[PDB]
Amino acid sequence: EWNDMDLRGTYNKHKGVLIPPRRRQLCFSRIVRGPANLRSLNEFKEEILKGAQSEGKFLGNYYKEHKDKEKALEAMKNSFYDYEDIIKGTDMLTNIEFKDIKIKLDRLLEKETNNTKKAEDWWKTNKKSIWNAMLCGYKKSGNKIIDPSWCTIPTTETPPQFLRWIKEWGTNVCIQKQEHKEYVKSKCSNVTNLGAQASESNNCTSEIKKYQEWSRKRSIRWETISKRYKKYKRMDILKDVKEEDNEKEAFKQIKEQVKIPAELENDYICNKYKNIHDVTDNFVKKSWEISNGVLIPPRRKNLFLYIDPSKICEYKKDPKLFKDFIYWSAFTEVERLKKAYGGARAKVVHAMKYSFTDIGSIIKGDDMMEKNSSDKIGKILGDTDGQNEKRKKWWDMNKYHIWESMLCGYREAEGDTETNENCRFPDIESVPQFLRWFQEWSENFCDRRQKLYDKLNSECISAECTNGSVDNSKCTHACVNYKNYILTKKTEYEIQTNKYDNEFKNKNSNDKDAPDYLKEKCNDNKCECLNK
Repeated sequence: EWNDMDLRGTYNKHKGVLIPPRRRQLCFSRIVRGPANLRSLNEFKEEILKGAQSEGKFLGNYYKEHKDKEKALEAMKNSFYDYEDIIKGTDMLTNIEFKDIKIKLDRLLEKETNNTKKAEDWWKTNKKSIWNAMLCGYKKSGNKIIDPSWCTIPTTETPPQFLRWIKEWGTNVCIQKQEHKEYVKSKCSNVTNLGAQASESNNCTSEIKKYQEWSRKRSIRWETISKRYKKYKRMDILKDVKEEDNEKEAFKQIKEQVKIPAELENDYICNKYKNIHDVTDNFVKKSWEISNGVLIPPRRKNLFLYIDPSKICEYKKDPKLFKDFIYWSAFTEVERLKKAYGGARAKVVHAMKYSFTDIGSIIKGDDMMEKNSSDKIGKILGDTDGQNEKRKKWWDMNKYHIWESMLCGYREAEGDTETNENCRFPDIESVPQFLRWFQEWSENFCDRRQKLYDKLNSECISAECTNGSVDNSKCTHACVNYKNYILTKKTEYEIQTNKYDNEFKNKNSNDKDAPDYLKEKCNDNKCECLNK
């Protein structure tokens, strides 16, 4: 069982270090001490080799318990990586006098004040010695890396000091968390299939509650583990005076798979942007021109997608680079989309939200306004009209990565601005595909609608007109905006009339009526300007 309280009491130094659940049971063959006064130099070298020899015998039988290859390799690397840190470190650990007494005996026996450094060579006199001993035996006893007429793994280079402990700590938490995720997926996997009642779900609900309490205990001490970790990175000691998930909430909270039966009754993430290091046309303030009666989408007319036919063969030869190139295409947006819009928070945030939904629509493979892009996509993948779950989830993870990338850039721009915008993605962007059609149509109505009444004050209604022809023209040329808005309303009526022709009323005409669809779609009085 988890001996956290017992470990804290026995350790007595108040550092929240908890061993994994598997690191409490071992073959009870080690004795506190063997011979009392039988002391000889080379013999106790063999004794620590015997310890290494003992380290060759627990994991030999323990390997058969976890027959999984990935789990076996993880456990074996952890076993042969943890123990060498204490012996190789030659520093203070959670041990009373075991290394201290032997080092005392070493400096007392060999020579005075001139053998400690050579004692370090003792480790390199025996760290490689243990590896060569196992090479003599056959490979049947222990599976290794498959080689021609040979089965061994390459020697692992010793990590630098202060880096080994975090690697041992890091691999420990990952294995435990993946084991418990495997347990939570194994238990209560299917609930909606004849399990809507609370009878059979009780055990898995209790398991989820226990796991949540686990995460609550694990969240608190990690910062304390980070607390001593931050204070132990002292550099330049000689001084005058001593001195995939989104955030941590994913770790504390449970995975969304339990959300179905859950119905009510320091900056390393941004550094990847550095790792992805290594065009403007002014299409937002342009003058709208009528051409063939079809409005040109400003968001889609200047799509940043240029496919080079010279590297089509590399799409079949080395796709793996091109995938990163696809990520580099996202990098184009993080060097193009952010700078183009402006500085106003709300308009810019809705701007790139609409840009991302438009590019996702373009890469949904359902709209066929472009021929070359559709043909190239069919050649590369041969997708279907709308049956692309993998492509949809791919766009979803690109959207999540681009949103996480935008957060660091906007946050880094200012130093004291308040984060009014939500760090995570609101559910409003998760609306269905005809809902995002409705969003695109609705976003162009009440903005300039509200702007229209603002222009009334700026007009010259106070000044009067008399004597036939007007005396001023600057206050009368602005009246063409009403006719332009009427033309926009007419083209929106034409497009919506065309919208009915898409389905043709074969089946599933509409989820609900449009008069209530427009008003109930908004949340907490958000449709005030929409057809008011």
